Amino acid sequence: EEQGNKLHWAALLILMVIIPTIGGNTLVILAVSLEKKLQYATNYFLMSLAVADLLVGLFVMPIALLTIMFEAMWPLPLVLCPAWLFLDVLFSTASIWHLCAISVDRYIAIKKPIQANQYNSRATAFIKITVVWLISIGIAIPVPIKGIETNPNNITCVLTKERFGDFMLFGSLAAFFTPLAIMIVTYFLTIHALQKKAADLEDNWETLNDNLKVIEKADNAAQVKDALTKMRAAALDAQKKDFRHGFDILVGQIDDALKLANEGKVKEAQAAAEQLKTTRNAYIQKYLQTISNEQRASKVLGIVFFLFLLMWCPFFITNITLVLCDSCNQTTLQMLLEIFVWIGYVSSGVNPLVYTLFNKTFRDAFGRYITCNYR
Ligand SMILES: CN1C[C@H](C(=O)N[C@]2(C)O[C@@]3(O)[C@@H]4CCCN4C(=O)[C@H](Cc4ccccc4)N3C2=O)C=C2c3cccc4[nH]cc(c34)C[C@H]21
Ligand SMILES: CC(C)CCC[C@@H](C)[C@H]1CC[C@H]2[C@@H]3CC=C4C[C@@H](O)CC[C@]4(C)[C@H]3CC[C@]12C
Ligand SMILES: CCCCCCCC/C=C\CCCCCCCC(=O)O
Ligand SMILES: *C(=O)CCCCCCCCCCCCCCC
Repeated sequence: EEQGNKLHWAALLILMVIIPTIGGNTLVILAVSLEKKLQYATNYFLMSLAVADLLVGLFVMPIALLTIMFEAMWPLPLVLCPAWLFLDVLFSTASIWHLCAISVDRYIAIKKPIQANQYNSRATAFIKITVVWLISIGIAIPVPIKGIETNPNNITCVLTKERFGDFMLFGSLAAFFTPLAIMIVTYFLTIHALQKKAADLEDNWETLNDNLKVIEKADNAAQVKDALTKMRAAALDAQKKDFRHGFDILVGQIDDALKLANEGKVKEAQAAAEQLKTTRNAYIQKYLQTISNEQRASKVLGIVFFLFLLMWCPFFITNITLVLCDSCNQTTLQMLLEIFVWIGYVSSGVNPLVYTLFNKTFRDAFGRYITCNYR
């Protein structure tokens, strides 16, 4: 039997996988480099991810077409065979752990809204980036250390089940199933943190509005004195420079209205509280817009990161199946793995572009670069 010719697959993968990978990732790299409105610590996570995915498109994917266009034999020098396999595992592991790091960072941005400093966040982002790259080297390093065996002076550039079986098993657990478990946990932690944030907002909004109704109905000075002291210790619950002054206005306004209540002026205190209703609306509507934006961004990150992990699932499941199952047809599972490697390349390839397309400023940058603007 003869398989035939598979050049049509090679041409299809250049147009629909390699070109979009190199194209989409350079656009993300250009946006973070040229647009000053995007030069923030959180986007350096995206740039590193885009660099890793761009390096797959230029150095891993074109070398991966050779097995499709030619035979099983390696045409390039012997030294470049473990080097290509190493870069393949390195850059593909980096793209999975970057999303894991972006997810944990985004959860921290919700759980810890304050304590954010521009200079300190840059250092913190670079530290987390470095850790992700060191994690990726550690998972990819067993390939060149173990090496690939050759009488013939030519080798077949593929990891065998006899030599790399355990690497394929524990490498998959470390590169995919460990960041997947972390991302599942952070998903439910983010769902809990966003509900708690909303529940505390209503808790303070109700306490503010209910004590204000006591003042508008008050007849004596004692009714105002007690209802205003409750708002004094509850004003710091919604706030904690912008938050330090945010509470300071209302805390000062309550103290000024309590001064009138101490004096005995009931009408003057009631007037100060009704003029305070326009001040509480300005902070409630602002904090209500912040939670809606956090929830919208988390829903976007969720679907995009889930579709990424879903496209890597066929490769890592079949991988473990070929290793653990001995009764399974090895020929059919190898044929499926060849397709699943390419579905994974698509997944990492278009991953940063798809995500950044939901940010209007990033989407506006891409629209300028496709017509070669660069401002
Ligand atoms: C996409 N990339 C592909 C790359 C790879 O398989 N490259 C070869 C060259 O292609 C195969 O898939 C081919 C396709 C046809 C049959 N093949 C095999 O049988 C064996 C896999 C295998 C070996 C032993 C036992 C079971 C399966 N292949 C190979 O060695 C390694 C990866 C990887 C392995 C382990 C951890 C990882 N993290 C990230 C990654 C990764 C990135 C990830
Ligand atoms: C046949 C294969 C090997 C070559 C494929 C050519 C690739 C590298 C080409 C084809 C179209 C190209 C893109 C066309 C448009 C732009 C907009 C420009 O502002 C920045 C670069 C960018 C994003 C290009 C980068 C390189 C690109 C992806
Ligand atoms: C998707 C059906 C193609 C499978 C036909 C079998 C031929 C095997 C030869 C090369 C495998 C490359 C095909 C992988 C393309 C899928 C990637 C994608 O989703 O864009
Ligand atoms: C600036 O105005 C943007 C650049 C415009 C696009 C240039 C087109 C380059 C063509 C190269 C594609 C080669 C691969 C073909 C597919 C098989």
